[PDB]
Amino acid sequence: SVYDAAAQLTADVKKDLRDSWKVIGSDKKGNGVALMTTLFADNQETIGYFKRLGDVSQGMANDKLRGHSIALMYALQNFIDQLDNPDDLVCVVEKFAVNHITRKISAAEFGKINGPIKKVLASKNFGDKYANAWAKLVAVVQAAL
Amino acid sequence: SVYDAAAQLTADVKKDLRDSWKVIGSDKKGNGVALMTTLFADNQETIGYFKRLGDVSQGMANDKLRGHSIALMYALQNFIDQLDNPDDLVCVVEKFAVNHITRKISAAEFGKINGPIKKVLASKNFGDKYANAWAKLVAVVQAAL
Ligand code: HEM
Ligand code: HEM
Repeated sequence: SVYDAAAQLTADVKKDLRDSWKVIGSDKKGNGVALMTTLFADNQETIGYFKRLGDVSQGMANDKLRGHSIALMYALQNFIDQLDNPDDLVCVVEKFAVNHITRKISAAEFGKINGPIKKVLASKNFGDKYANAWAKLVAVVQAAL
Repeated sequence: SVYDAAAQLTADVKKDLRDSWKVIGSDKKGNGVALMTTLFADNQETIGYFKRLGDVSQGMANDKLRGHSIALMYALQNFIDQLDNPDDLVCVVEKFAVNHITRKISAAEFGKINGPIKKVLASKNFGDKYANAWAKLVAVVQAAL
């Protein structure tokens, strides 16, 4: 199932992913927090999964939120680095899904991160073309949930 | 405390961590697996914590082990990248510790990784100087467990 989803990651998709990541991944703390705060602003219900982070309204200033946001970006860094070898991408994605499955995060719920990604990309001037590429990567993870 | 341990990362310690990581971090899949296989060989008692990975002796051929090993290297990548800002290093370390605390991994248990790191470092021509530098980094995580 995950292998099949990985099949949608074509040469053009992987190229747009790497190109956009070169910019987005250059400021992990800044963009990581931007992603999380956008998620919470657009889909307030998702906050229920993050009680441990405390007062998420503090954004960057919240050490726990900042710490989680940075770690999140290194997962994406991992995914991007494994794009040229489906076997490694798959094992890394499945490894990654384990904890989210335990937290009872469904594929539909996980898909809520697409809006935030689209907006973060746009803030850096990466249009719909890139947004669609990232939706495909997220789709690989969704297949593992 | 983790704050006091983080202050032990002096200028030269940070430099030796970077110089050595530049090499070790070049092959995350290869060195990550070697790191885990060495841990399981020198400390068989830790294998119990990794029941989910299945047959750990298969090494590289074990998809779950390969996935975990890669993820492990990106956590180290994360730590290395945060060396410039103590505040960020701390929040990333505490975030990382959460899951290990949940699995009941004590500071003494975590410290067993020092052996494997020293051996991998040595296999790449990095001696005691570097192994001790990494022990310092590991000690930051230990202070958070
Ligand atoms: C591309 C998007 C995402 C990435 C790359 C990502 C990455 C991560 C990473 C690396 C961790 C830390 C390791 C772990 O405990 O598994 C984590 C933890 C977590 N993730 Fe995800 N995640 C994403 C989206 C989501 C979404 C959409 C939700 C919620 C609806 C979610 C909920 C959680 C929770 C609850 C934790 C634990 C937070 C804490 O208490 O520190 N994740 N995620
Ligand atoms: C250089 C030291 C280490 C690093 C950087 C590291 C890194 C990681 C990472 C990134 C994960 C995946 C995210 C998560 O679930 O928290 C993890 C999982 C885990 N770690 Fe650590 N770890 C280290 C040492 C250890 C040691 C020494 C033990 C136990 C003796 C341990 C036990 C575990 C276990 C049981 C898991 C879950 C494995 C699975 O079910 O896939 N870790 N670790």
